[PDB]
Formats: sequence, structure tokens, C-alpha cells
Amino acid sequence: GHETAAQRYSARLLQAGYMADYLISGGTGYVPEDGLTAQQLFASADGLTYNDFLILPGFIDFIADEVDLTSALTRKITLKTPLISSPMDTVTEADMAIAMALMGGIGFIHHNCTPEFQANEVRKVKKFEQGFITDPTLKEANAIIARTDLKKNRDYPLASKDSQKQLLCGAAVGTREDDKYRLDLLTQAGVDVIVLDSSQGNSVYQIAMVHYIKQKYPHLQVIGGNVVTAAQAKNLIDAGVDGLRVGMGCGSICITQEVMACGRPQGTAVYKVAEYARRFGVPIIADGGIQTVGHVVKALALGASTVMMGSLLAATTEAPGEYFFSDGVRLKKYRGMGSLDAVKIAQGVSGSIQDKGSIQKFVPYLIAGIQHGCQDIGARSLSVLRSMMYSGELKFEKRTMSAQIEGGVHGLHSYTFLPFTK
Amino acid sequence: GHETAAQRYSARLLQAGYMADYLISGGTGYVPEDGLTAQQLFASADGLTYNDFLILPGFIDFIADEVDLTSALTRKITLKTPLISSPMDTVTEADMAIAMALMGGIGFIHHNCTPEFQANEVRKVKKFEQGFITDPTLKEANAIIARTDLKKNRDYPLASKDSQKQLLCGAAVGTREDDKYRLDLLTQAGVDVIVLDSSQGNSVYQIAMVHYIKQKYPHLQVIGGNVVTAAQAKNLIDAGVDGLRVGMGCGSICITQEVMACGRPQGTAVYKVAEYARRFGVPIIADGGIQTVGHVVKALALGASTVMMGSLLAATTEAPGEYFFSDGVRLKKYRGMGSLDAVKIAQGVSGSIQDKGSIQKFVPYLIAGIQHGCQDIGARSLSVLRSMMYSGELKFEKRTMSAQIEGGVHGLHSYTFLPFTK
Amino acid sequence: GHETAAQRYSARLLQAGYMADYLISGGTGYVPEDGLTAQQLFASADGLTYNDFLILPGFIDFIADEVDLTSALTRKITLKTPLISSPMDTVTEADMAIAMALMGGIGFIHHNCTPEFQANEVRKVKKFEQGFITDPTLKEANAIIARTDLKKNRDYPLASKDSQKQLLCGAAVGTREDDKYRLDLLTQAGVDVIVLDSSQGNSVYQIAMVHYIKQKYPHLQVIGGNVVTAAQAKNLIDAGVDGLRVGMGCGSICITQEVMACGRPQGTAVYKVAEYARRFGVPIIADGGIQTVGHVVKALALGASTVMMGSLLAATTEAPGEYFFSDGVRLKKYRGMGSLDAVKIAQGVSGSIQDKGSIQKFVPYLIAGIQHGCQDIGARSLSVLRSMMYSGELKFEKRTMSAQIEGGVHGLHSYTFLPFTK
Ligand SMILES: NC(=O)c1ccc[n+]([C@@H]2O[C@H](COP(=O)([O-])OP(=O)(O)OC[C@H]3O[C@@H](n4cnc5c(N)ncnc54)[C@H](O)[C@@H]3O)[C@@H](O)[C@H]2O)c1
Ligand SMILES: NC(=O)c1ccc[n+]([C@@H]2O[C@H](COP(=O)([O-])OP(=O)(O)OC[C@H]3O[C@@H](n4cnc5c(N)ncnc54)[C@H](O)[C@@H]3O)[C@@H](O)[C@H]2O)c1
Ligand SMILES: NC(=O)c1ccc[n+]([C@@H]2O[C@H](COP(=O)([O-])OP(=O)(O)OC[C@H]3O[C@@H](n4cnc5c(N)ncnc54)[C@H](O)[C@@H]3O)[C@@H](O)[C@H]2O)c1
Ligand SMILES: Nc1nc2c(ncn2[C@@H]2O[C@H](COP(=O)(O)OP(=O)(O)OP(=O)(O)O)[C@@H](O)[C@H]2O)c(=O)[nH]1
Ligand SMILES: Nc1nc2c(ncn2[C@@H]2O[C@H](COP(=O)(O)OP(=O)(O)OP(=O)(O)O)[C@@H](O)[C@H]2O)c(=O)[nH]1
Ligand SMILES: Nc1nc2c(ncn2[C@@H]2O[C@H](COP(=O)(O)OP(=O)(O)OP(=O)(O)O)[C@@H](O)[C@H]2O)c(=O)[nH]1
Ligand SMILES: Nc1nc2c(ncn2[C@@H]2O[C@H](COP(=O)(O)OP(=O)(O)OP(=O)(O)O)[C@@H](O)[C@H]2O)c(=O)[nH]1
Ligand SMILES: Nc1nc2c(ncn2[C@@H]2O[C@H](COP(=O)(O)OP(=O)(O)OP(=O)(O)O)[C@@H](O)[C@H]2O)c(=O)[nH]1
Ligand SMILES: Nc1nc2c(ncn2[C@@H]2O[C@H](COP(=O)(O)OP(=O)(O)OP(=O)(O)O)[C@@H](O)[C@H]2O)c(=O)[nH]1
Ligand SMILES: O=c1[nH]cnc2c1ncn2[C@@H]1O[C@H](COP(=O)(O)O)[C@@H](O)[C@H]1O
Ligand SMILES: O=c1[nH]cnc2c1ncn2[C@@H]1O[C@H](COP(=O)(O)O)[C@@H](O)[C@H]1O
Ligand SMILES: O=c1[nH]cnc2c1ncn2[C@@H]1O[C@H](COP(=O)(O)O)[C@@H](O)[C@H]1O
Repeated sequence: GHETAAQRYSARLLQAGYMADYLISGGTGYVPEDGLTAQQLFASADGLTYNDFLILPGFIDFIADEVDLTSALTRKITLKTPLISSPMDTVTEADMAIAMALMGGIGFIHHNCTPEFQANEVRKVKKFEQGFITDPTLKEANAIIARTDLKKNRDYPLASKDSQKQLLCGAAVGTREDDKYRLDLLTQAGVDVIVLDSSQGNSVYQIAMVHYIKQKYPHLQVIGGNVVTAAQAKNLIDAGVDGLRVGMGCGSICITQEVMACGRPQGTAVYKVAEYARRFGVPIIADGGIQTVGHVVKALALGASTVMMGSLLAATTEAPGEYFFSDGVRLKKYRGMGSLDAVKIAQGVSGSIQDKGSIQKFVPYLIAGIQHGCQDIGARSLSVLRSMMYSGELKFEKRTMSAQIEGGVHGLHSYTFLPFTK
Repeated sequence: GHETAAQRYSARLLQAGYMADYLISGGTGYVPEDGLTAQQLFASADGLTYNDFLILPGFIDFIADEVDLTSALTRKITLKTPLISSPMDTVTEADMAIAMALMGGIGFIHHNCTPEFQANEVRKVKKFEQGFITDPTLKEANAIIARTDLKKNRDYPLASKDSQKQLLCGAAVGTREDDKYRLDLLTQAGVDVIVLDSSQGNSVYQIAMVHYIKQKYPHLQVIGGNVVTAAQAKNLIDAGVDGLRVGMGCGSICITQEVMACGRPQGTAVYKVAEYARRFGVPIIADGGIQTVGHVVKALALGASTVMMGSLLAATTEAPGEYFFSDGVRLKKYRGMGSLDAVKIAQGVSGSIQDKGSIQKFVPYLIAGIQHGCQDIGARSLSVLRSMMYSGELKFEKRTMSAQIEGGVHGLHSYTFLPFTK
Repeated sequence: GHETAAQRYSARLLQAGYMADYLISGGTGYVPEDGLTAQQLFASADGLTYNDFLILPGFIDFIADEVDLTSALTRKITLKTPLISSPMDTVTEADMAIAMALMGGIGFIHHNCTPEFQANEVRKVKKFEQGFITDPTLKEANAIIARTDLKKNRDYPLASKDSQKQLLCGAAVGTREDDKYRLDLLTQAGVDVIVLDSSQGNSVYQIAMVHYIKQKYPHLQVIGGNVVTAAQAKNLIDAGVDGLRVGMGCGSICITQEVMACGRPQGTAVYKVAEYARRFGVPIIADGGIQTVGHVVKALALGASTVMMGSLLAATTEAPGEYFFSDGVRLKKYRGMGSLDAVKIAQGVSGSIQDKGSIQKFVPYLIAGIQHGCQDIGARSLSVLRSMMYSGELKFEKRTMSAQIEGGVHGLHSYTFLPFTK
């Protein structure tokens, strides 16, 4: 079980020079109560997003580099990094999925393509790094073996690998009858995990699909389609999903709230669905609305096990399509899967995003920002962070609008922002 | 009464393979409580508009195309679509009224014109589609009969018709003595329903008019002029109106709040007047402030039986007047009936709206968006939607300002929005 | 720090036969929230006594006999039992003080007597069990040594002893100038600890006395005379007391509330003064209003380190004075120190109490009742109990009057109560 700020502070005073105190409170230790708990924070029933609150700083007794980012993707899959690339056709094909797996996250390949194309993109990921090449003890390396996989293994210390030392790959499927043929090809191609990709996952079509998959492929991991209430999470956990995607109407390319009136503010949705799903041991993906490393840290602190990004990974070099320069700045398209670009009504807008270079120079920046966020909180790992949140030890503070203005840049005439140097 | 999400989910699990549970709860089923009810939502006494809240998603066991939109306009008139065109001189004359009646709603012809002109515009609507042409068993189709009316029937399966197979038409009148002569001509022209068109309907002039109409034309339907409180709704329901228009100071061309200090935020007004009016079996029109299909779904979920649009139908081809290209885009004028364009003080601003093409290519888009909004809620019809709201099954969530920013488009460089493809 | 119910339950499931769960919550474990915390309980600002609330049951993974009752009397004195006999002339002289010291608590000898008499009663306690009799390695047991003290050791394994193997004794003094000579005699007699014994301890007279004692006898332990607010506790902790007595106007012989309007309900007083005093490492004595072993457990759970009894120890055989049979039942007198039996106004009533036999057959009953109360809470010690209270793990429930009626004996015709059999 996790150690409280007072316990750590006492052990560190005790390692050094600088009875009734133990007998009185028995190692709980007086700390002045300040801020709110997640429970109090969300009792008000305002609709909070990530911008509406702050996390209060804690006690530091470690450096940032030693923060453990190990996360559950599902009941059975673990990642060394909490980051996931979204199953969108402007975000995740084999190159993005390979890159995310190498940096210790995972990518879900999109399904706005033919079944044979998606299965080939999955096979490209599973082929990229190899133990024994059986279709040309594994300790014999230092069927075929090649030193290039030892170089990959050296160069990428966090890489998400299966038992055969191949990269992990996810894929999307819908809830239509012809998705049964996709899933046959994807399970032949060696896919590790599935997302069912509904905008609203609490449906007979999705529940029938979850029961069909758990019957035909009982070793396959399945993640529930998008939910934002505990009542939706109940029926998918009772259908036997191994994880959930959380978020509806948030996400930068989205218009579903203004078209359909359904959705939820993403902070409350992540907190409420995670606080329900933990009772059954089910991990949460927080999906959409992630603009900054502070949104990743907030999503994780509210109980998300992993964070899924669309826009923040769009216009990296590994994202699908090509750059086009049109506005006098280097731009790549980013479309939304319910745009009419991707009666039928649009659920999303098709747009464009400025260039960010490679995933491999940008994900270690998100990792470093998550570690430094966890260090100022006093969390030695992400499991310790969620543990402190559920126990009340972690404190929160609501923001007014003037407070959010004050949390940005003020009356400078001009400024330059450089986020990271190397 | 309607069936609950747990009842529907249980029947669906029961149609298939996948005792104490029934004996304990009597089939109610456990659903984790999440969100607010309309009652809790409006207990806070903040002034909520449609932008200030969301509807939480439900349980889906049907496709969107089978959502029933049948609505009550008054105690005795039913429409197959909840949409009404507003009685403004830049919105509703015979062409708009014909188009709305044909797509399954109704139009109220404006009164900023002579009594003889308004009666001629009403007669143009009542003539457009005919059964027995008596002024050149009806199943004789397959005293004159024309096949063009059979074609009209074939092409418009939701047309709002009277017993004689003619389109429904509404008209406006004021509460002056000379409005008694208008109403003689309009009832000779065959008008089906009246609106009394006040800014503030709770007046002796209006109550005297409602009593005069119900005395002279006892078969005529009358809709009360604008109200925003239950105390105003009481005196008009007691005078014997068959419906109410709800909204004061909202509506895109309006300035009444800044000029007069009177009004109400339209969400609260629709909820509070509809909650009162249902006790007497009186339908509500939600009038003004409708910018999106999500505003229509929200207005209907709060208890409105029908929704009346000005701006959203302005600059369609059937809207009065001509296009004029002035700002480098095709524009039509949209004036507000208390603008000085239409001491005398302005209640509204005269302005301009961009072209949208025909009502007949734009109303099936609003219908499709209402159906998809009701599908994500779990409502098989609009009646079921309002039933779930009054019974607490439907849940709501308030939005902060950062939450409404998150419900729009985020840090895209640029975006294109196409609302519908066909 | 203490281990939580979820942590203990998980280790006990783990010792036996009957991953994402650890990665999600960091071992905190889901437990459904129920009841109130001490903080919430006292936020209401009602005046709660011990009868107004209950402690909610926890998780058991130990037997009662292994509950540790070790307690702090002051910053430097520890007792193996949390029970103290009150400094009243119908309760504590040498025989009661010897008996309490032998069963593992302590007695404070009363000051309603000459200084020489009080010093002789203190000397009688310090003489009773001896190590080296120097006024006729100590491992020499197996300058005089007697086997009777070895037998005393054998028979009383919880006796409160000093370094010289003598029983601990406390004494009372007032805050008058003539108490300076009294305290010189008590420190010659070998007293271990002092109580300053006031109705209202927050006075210049008591603060001047605390400063005088800490100057002249810097190794002597001093407990501050009675307080019921954090503002009173501040000035005595700042004067340098080593403990506080908490309670004003409670206590069975008391009338101070009806005479003076001052006091506090004893539950709130114990909670609020203990919550303040823990910030400085100062133990609390809960003083008066103890009628049942459940009052002792409640006082200790609210943050009291020890509990002081008057009435519950009155009319034991070791209590001062002689028995009488005036009402057919066997009785002793029990007087209150501000009664006029003990213009001047009474603060207390002089009365009578029924016989209970010896301290040595009645204190092991209070010990067994405290252990069984801590077992149902799931507290392995009193330190762990207070730790669970300050950390929110321990839950409370308020009682209505009908609830208190239901917590007693109901519609029986008659009943017999035997509290303990051996
Ligand atoms: N998370 C969001 O906020 C959000 C919102 C809108 C769209 N999207 C994305 O856009 C894409 C499309 O989402 P979607 O929800 O429109 O796809 P969808 O296929 O789940 O839903 C489209 C329609 O088809 C229906 N449907 C689904 N399976 C069916 C079946 N077997 N039989 C009959 N009807 C069936 C649905 O109920 C719905 O009316 C996905 O990539 C999704 O992630 C996401
Ligand atoms: N819903 C709104 O928020 C809103 C606000 C302002 C105007 N409007 C619209 O503008 C138009 C004008 O509305 P209006 O209310 O100003 O017109 P109105 O003629 O009803 O009211 C104008 C004034 O005349 C008075 N009046 C009405 N009947 C009278 C009678 N018989 N004898 C004496 N005085 C009488 C009214 O009390 C008011 O002082 C309408 O189309 C209306 O729908 C709407
Ligand atoms: N805890 C209670 O609820 C409570 C209430 C009343 C009495 N008592 C008990 O009864 C006994 C008497 O208590 P008490 O408070 O009346 O005794 P006390 O001597 O402390 O107070 C009596 C009066 O003398 C004053 N006084 C004290 N020291 C003084 C000094 N040096 N110079 C001048 N004035 C001084 C006090 O302020 C008060 O007015 C004690 O045993 C006490 O514990 C307890
Ligand atoms: N040789 C080989 N490599 C494979 C195959 N499938 C996957 N790989 C991967 O290909 C990667 C590249 O290895 P290299 O050492 O660069 O192979 P190479 O030098 O290009 O081999 P040549 O094609 O013979 O020139 C390794 O990480 C292998 O795991 C396969 O069928 N054959
Ligand atoms: N042939 C081959 N050997 C590998 C590969 N990955 C790891 N190994 C070897 O198998 C052993 C695995 O230990 P690690 O490399 O520490 O852990 P890992 O999880 O397998 O891989 P990394 O996450 O890349 O460190 C080492 O001897 C590796 O060199 C791979 O892709 N191909
Ligand atoms: N013929 C006729 N049609 C009417 C009259 N009043 C309304 N209508 C409508 O006119 C519509 C058009 O019918 P068409 O078949 O196009 O009539 P048409 O071919 O223009 O008739 P002609 O004028 O003889 O050329 C039908 O939907 C009728 O309901 C009327 O007095 N006479
Ligand atoms: N001459 C004529 N016959 C009609 C008209 N509308 C309906 N009918 C006929 O009268 C019957 C009505 O059929 P329906 O279409 O099912 O009922 P409806 O609601 O009036 O019309 P729809 O909206 O088209 O469904 C049918 O026998 C039609 O042929 C009309 O406008 N003109
Ligand atoms: N011998 C002795 N024992 C003392 C003295 N003060 C206290 N005691 C206690 O008295 C007890 C000794 O009891 P006994 O051995 O029976 O001595 P006694 O009570 O004097 O009985 P007799 O010797 O028979 O008169 C021990 O517990 C001592 O601690 C003292 O001055 N002398
Ligand atoms: N002569 C004498 N020896 C004692 C006395 N009390 C303890 N001792 C001795 O000193 C040691 C105390 O051991 P313990 O009995 O375990 O601990 P304690 O706190 O002193 O006393 P207990 O409560 O009996 O445990 C032992 O070696 C005893 O023999 C006493 O009262 N008189
Ligand atoms: O058309 C759409 N409408 C609504 N949400 C979408 C659509 N397409 C994708 N999404 C969601 O948007 C998320 C990306 O959000 P972003 O990272 O903030 O840009 C994805 O992971 C999907 O869950
Ligand atoms: O001059 C005016 N001032 C205030 N409200 C008006 C005026 N003229 C019309 N309205 C209202 O505005 C509604 C249209 O609102 P809109 O659809 O949001 O533009 C109409 O249906 C009337 O109820
Ligand atoms: O005369 C008095 N008036 C008020 N309180 C008293 C008086 N004498 C003693 N006390 C307090 O009463 C406590 C005993 O309470 P009891 O055990 O409930 O009877 C003592 O420990 C004192 O703190």
C-alpha cells in the first residue's frame, strides 16, 4: 500500500538526527487540511473539464527520472508508458503503431480502409521487430535470428513487446455484421487487442459484438466503445470487456455536442467512469481533449490508466498522408472519423495541424513532462498517484476564469515558447 | 408509460441466452445514478440557456430511422414533425407555409400586411394540395380530382393535412379592435390555428381577445402570446388557449432584454412553462434562440412539444424577399417584427442572413439530426423522451465555460464544416 | 502508519489461494463509502455527547486478547492501560492509587487535605512495591531485596512503574500561592506527575503556576487544569504543559452548566481539544461523563489518549471512606470537589453510589470491554484506532432519540443484567 506524505517526511527526518507523538496518532501525522478531494471536487455537479481545476503540490523525496509510468491497458496488457495513438485515418497506420510501441505505448490501427488493408497494416507492425523469425532458448541470439533486432532491443528500452518479442498492435472494428470478417483477418494477422469504436458504446449492437468476440476468440482483449456515465460502463463490464474508452463530444475535431445534445465534460466523465470501473478491476482510456502534458497528468490523476491522443499526434512524421504548406506554414490534414470527408450528418470537422517532427523526439518530451508533474505532486509512480487520489491524500483546487487567465501568460508585449531543448 | 433502460436491456438479454433478482427489485434493475434530473438541474436558480447543459447518453436498442417525431401543436392538432416557421415578414408567407406543411410541420403566416393580403396568403396555402376541388368517397382517386395531388401525396408522406386533404395553415393576429376584422377574413380563408403574437401575452388585451375568439369561433385553435413564467401561463390557460408560445428576449434579432429589462433565459423558461402547462394538457412551442439541431433536441427534452424557428429558416429560397450579394456572399434580409424597419422604441434589429437553399433539402437534415439525438438518448420517440425527463430517467449535466469551449472545435489550424452530404 | 481494512483483507486473501487491480488503484482497494468521518461528524456544530453517535464496525483479522492498550499520559509517561482515577477525596488516596498503578493505569491523589497528609499518601504509593529498598544490578533479585516484590511483579504484569521499579503516583495542587509549599513536599515524597486541577484552566493563575513548576522542577510532568476549546489549549501548550484534562460541566456530580452557563458537550470537547493538541505532540485526558465501557471506547476513538473516571471508580472497596446501608442497598458517599460538603456557591452535588467490589476485579472488565470494542472496529491497538480516525478510515453515525432508545433494552417485561461472570 502507498505511503502518505507525513510518513515519508518522518522517515526522512529519521534517517538523520533532526514516545507520545507515535502513541497519540499512531503514525498518521498532523498535516493541515487544504483543498478538496476528488470526491468533494465532483460533488458540486458542475461540469468540469481539465482546465477547470488544479492539483495541489505535495512532498518531494525523489527525483523525476525515477517516476514509474507502468500502466494497465486492459485486465491483462501492461504498457511502460500511458500513451495510446487514436484509431483515426489521419493518425494511426503501421508507422505510427510501430513508433508508439517502440516508445513503450501502443497504437490502434484505424478501420476506415478495407479488411485486407487493415490486416496488412497490423502484420507490418507484428513483423517489424522479431525474436525467432519463424516465417522468413531465444537467449541464443547474442527459424532465423538477426542482430538488427538486438539493435532495436538496445535502442528502445521501453518497447511494448509480446511473449514472442514482437511489438504490440491494436486494431479497430465496428459493430456491423461484416466486422466479423475483419476480426477473422485481424486475429490471423496477430492483433493483440481490439477497440469497438462506437461514439456511444452502450448499445445492443456493441453488447452482441462483445459476447461474440469473447466466445470465438477467448484469449483476445476487447476495449469497450465510448462511454461517459457509470450506467453505460455497467452494461459493457457485464458483457465482459477488458477495458473502456471514455469521452463523448470532447476531442478537438468533434461537433457531436452541438449536433446531438449528448456528451459530457471530459474531467467529470473520466473521474465517474474510472471510479465505477475500478470496482471490477477494469482500466480506463481517457480519449480526446488532450492539448498539453498538464491535461495528461490531470486525466491520469482523475483515475485514467492510459491516455489516448488524436490531435497531439497528428502532423508528426509517422502520421498518415503528406505535408502541404498552403498557409505559409508546414501543415498535415487531421479529419475526424465522422466528418463527411472521412441523409448522413457530420459528427466531426475536417481540418489541418502544424508539423511536430517525429514521435521519437516528441514522446520522450511527454514522458519527461508526466514525470515532472508526478514529482511536484510527490507521486513516485502513476499507481501511487491514483492511490493518493482515491485515499483523499491528493488535494484539488477549482479555478475561476480569472484564475485560468492567471495560469497562462499575462501582460508581456510578446513571448516565445520553446517546450523542450533536446 | 415508457420502458426504462434497465427494462429494455433486460428484455434484450432475455431474447437470448446471456429468482432473487426479480423478487428483490420487481424488475426495476440496478443502474448507478449519475448526473442530474431536470428538477435538480433547475433547482439551483441560475439562469440556464441551451448552451449551459448537456443530456447524458442512455441505452440504445433501435436505429435512428425509427424514431417517431409525432408532436402536438395544440390540444387538437398533431404534426408528424415538431418544426414550426415563425410569423415574421422575412420568414413566413404562402411558399414557406406550404413547404413546412409539406415536410410535416406548419407555418404561421405573418400579420405585417393588410387583412386581405394575409387572407390571400392563407388561401394560397389551403388551395395548394387538394382532395375534392369544390371551387374550380374520396378514395375515388384510384367536384374535380387531379392526379397532381396524388403525386403530392406520394412525394410527401409526412404532410400536415386537414380532413379535406388540404395543407394546414396558421396565421397571426394582434390584440387590437381591428384584429377582429382580420380574423373574420382568416376564418373565411380556412385558417386552422391562430397565434396572438404579443411580446408579453399576460395582458387584459390578450385575455379579452382569447375570450372573444372562443366565443365567436368555438372550433378554432388559439395559441397564447409569449410567456416565460408559470404565473403568465396560468392566466392564459384559464382564458382557454389550446397552446402557448414560450420565449421573451431570446431570439437572434431581439434586443428586448437590454431595452426593457424583462425576459428569461430560454432553457429555464421552456422547462418551467412546460412543467406547468402539462398539468392542464396544454402543448408548448419553444420560440427563438435555435441555432443548431442540438438546441432543438434540448428544447424538446426540456418539455417543448414543438420548436419555432426564425433565423434558422431565414434566407431559405421559400423565405420572403430577394437575395442581394452585398458582402461578396449570397444574403437575404431578416428583420425582427419590432425593428423600426418593420416615440416608438425598437424591440429588435434589422439584419441579414446567408443563403441555405430550399426548406425541402434542409428540413430532412433537421429531422435526421433530431432522430440521431434521440437515438443516443435511448428515446424511441419524442413522447418517450419527455416521459423519461419527467420521470427522472433522463439525466443532465451542467457545463462550465471551459466545458462549452471543449464542446466546440479546439486547436486545429483551420477547419471545414459540411453538416450533411445529401 | 496504520494498514487499512482493504490492505489487511488483501494480505489475508493472499496468504491463501482465493495485474490491473494493483496498477489501477496502487493497492488502496475499493471499499464502498458509508457513514461519516469525525471531521464531517463535528462539522454540523451540534453539541454531541458520547450518547449521540456510534462507531461503524470494520474488518476483523485478529482476536481481542491481542489488542494493545499502551497509552501516553504525558509527553514522557506511558501506561499499559488508558485508565486514570480522578483526584477527588471520595475516589483517590493511596489504596486507589496503588490499585490503579498495579492494574496498569495511574491514580492522582486528591488535595482536599493538608500538604503533609497528601505527601504521606504519595509516599505510601511510592513505598508499596520496591526494587532496592534504600530507606528500610537489580537483576540480583534472582540496600535490601524482598521476595514479596517479586511476587507483586509476577501477579501484576501491567503495573505502571518508574525506573526504580516503584509504582507511579500523581497528585493534585491548586493555583494559589500556598500550593508552592505543597508542591515542594510532593516532590520530596517522589511524585511522578502533577495536575493543576481547575474548573477553567485558561487563567493567569494557572499559567503562572505552569511557568513556576517548569522553572523549579524541570524534570516534573505537569497536566493543565480543565479546558474544552482549542483557544484554552493554546495558552497552556504555550506555557509548556505535558498533557491536558478535557471536560467542563460534564461529570456525574457536576452542576457548573446550570450555575455558570459555561461548559461544552464532552464528545465535541474531546474531539476539538485532541485535534488541536496532537499538532504539538500533547496527550489528552478525557475527564468525566464515563458511565459505560462504550463511553471509554468512544472517548478514545475521538482522540483521547487516556480516560479519567470519578463515578465509575466510586464505591469500589479501595475508594476512600466507609460503606452504609441507608436505602437497603450498600453505598458509599461520592461528593464532588466544588460541593459545599467538600457567600460561596456550589459547583457540584454531594451524593451516593452503590458498591462495586474491588478495582482488581472491575478494571480487567473495563480492559476486556475496551479490547472487544477495538476488535469490532478492526483496530489492533489504540494508536491504530486514533490513526484510523484522523485518516478518515474510521466511520461514524449520528443517532436520533429513537435510535438511542433502540440501542438500549426494548419491550421486555423484565430483565437481569450481569456485566461479567469472572
Ligand atoms: N467519441 C465521440 O465523441 C465520437 C462521436 C462521434 C463519432 N466518433 C467516431 O466516428 C466514427 C463513427 O462513430 P459512430 O458511432 O457514428 O459509428 P457507429 O457505427 O457506431 O454508429 C452509426 C450508427 O449505426 C448504428 N449501428 C451500429 N452498429 C449497428 C448494427 N449492427 N446494426 C444497426 N445499426 C447499427 C448506430 O447505433 C448509429 O445509429 C468512429 O471512429 C467513432 O469513434 C466518436
Ligand atoms: N417574444 C419576444 O421576445 C418579443 C419581444 C418584442 C416583440 N416581439 C414581436 O414583435 C411584434 C410586436 O410585439 P408587441 O408585443 O410589441 O406588439 P403589441 O401591439 O402586442 O404591444 C405593443 C403595445 O401595445 C399594447 N396593446 C396591445 N393590445 C392593445 C390594445 N387593444 N389596446 C391598447 N394597448 C394594446 C401593449 O400592451 C404594448 O404596450 C410581434 O410580432 C411580437 O411577436 C416579440
Ligand atoms: N471540570 C469541571 O467541570 C469542574 C467544574 C468546577 C469545579 N471542578 C473541580 O472542583 C475543584 C475546584 O475548582 P475551582 O476551579 O473552583 O478551584 P479554583 O481554585 O481553581 O477556582 C476558584 C476561584 O479562585 C480563583 N483563583 C485560582 N487561583 C487563584 C489565585 N492564585 N489568585 C486568585 N484567584 C485565584 C479562580 O479563578 C476562581 O474564581 C477542583 O477539584 C476542580 O477540578 C471541576
Ligand atoms: N531477414 C529477414 N528479416 C525479417 C523478416 N521479417 C522481419 N524481419 C526483420 O527485418 C529487420 C531488418 O534486418 P536487417 O538485418 O536489416 O536485414 P537486411 O540486412 O536488410 O537483410 P537483407 O535483406 O538480406 O539485406 C529485422 O529487425 C528483422 O526482424 C524476414 O522474413 N527476413
Ligand atoms: N532476437 C531478439 N532478442 C531480443 C529481442 N528483445 C529482447 N531480446 C533479448 O532477450 C532478452 C530480453 O531481455 P530485455 O532485453 O532486458 O527485455 P525485453 O523486454 O525483452 O526487451 P526490451 O524491452 O527491448 O528491453 C535479452 O537477452 C535481449 O537481448 C528481440 O526483439 N529480438
Ligand atoms: N385544376 C385545378 N387545380 C386546382 C385548383 N385549385 C387548386 N388546384 C391544384 O392545382 C394543382 C396542379 O394540378 P395540375 O395537374 O398541374 O393542373 P394543370 O395541369 O396546371 O391544369 P391546367 O391549368 O388545366 O393546365 C393540383 O395539386 C390541385 O390541387 C383549381 O381550381 N383547378
Ligand atoms: N386526390 C387526393 N387524394 C389524397 C391526397 N392525400 C391522400 N389522398 C388519398 O386519400 C388516402 C390517403 O392515403 P395516405 O397517404 O396513406 O394518408 P395521408 O396522411 O392523407 O397522406 P400521406 O401523407 O401521403 O401518407 C389515400 O387513398 C390517398 O390516395 C391528396 O392530396 N389528393
Ligand atoms: N522490609 C521492608 N519492606 C518494605 C519496606 N518498605 C516497603 N516494603 C515492602 O513490603 C514488602 C515486604 O513484605 P514482608 O516481607 O512481608 O515484610 P513485612 O511486611 O515487614 O512483614 P514482617 O517482616 O513479617 O513484619 C515488599 O513488597 C516491600 O517493597 C521497608 O522499609 N522494609
Ligand atoms: N525486587 C523486585 N524486582 C522486580 C520488580 N519488578 C520487576 N522486577 C525485576 O526486574 C525485571 C523486570 O522484568 P519484567 O517483569 O518483565 O518487567 P517490569 O516492567 O519490571 O515488571 P512487570 O510488569 O512484572 O513485567 C525482572 O528481572 C524482575 O525480576 C519489583 O517490583 N521488585
Ligand atoms: O467525427 C468525430 N466526432 C467526434 N469525435 C471523434 C470523431 N472522430 C474521432 N473522434 C474522437 O476524437 C478523439 C481525438 O480527440 P483529440 O485528440 O482531442 O483530437 C479520438 O480518439 C476519437 O475518440
Ligand atoms: O423585434 C423583435 N424583438 C424581439 N423578439 C422578436 C422580434 N421579432 C420577432 N421576435 C421573436 O424572435 C423569434 C425568432 O428567433 P430566432 O429564430 O432565434 O431568430 C420569433 O419567433 C419571435 O418570437
Ligand atoms: O464539584 C464539581 N463540579 C464540577 N465538576 C467536578 C466537581 N468535582 C469534580 N468534578 C469533575 O468531575 C469528574 C468526575 O466525573 P464522573 O466520573 O462522571 O463522575 C472529575 O474528574 C472532575 O473533573
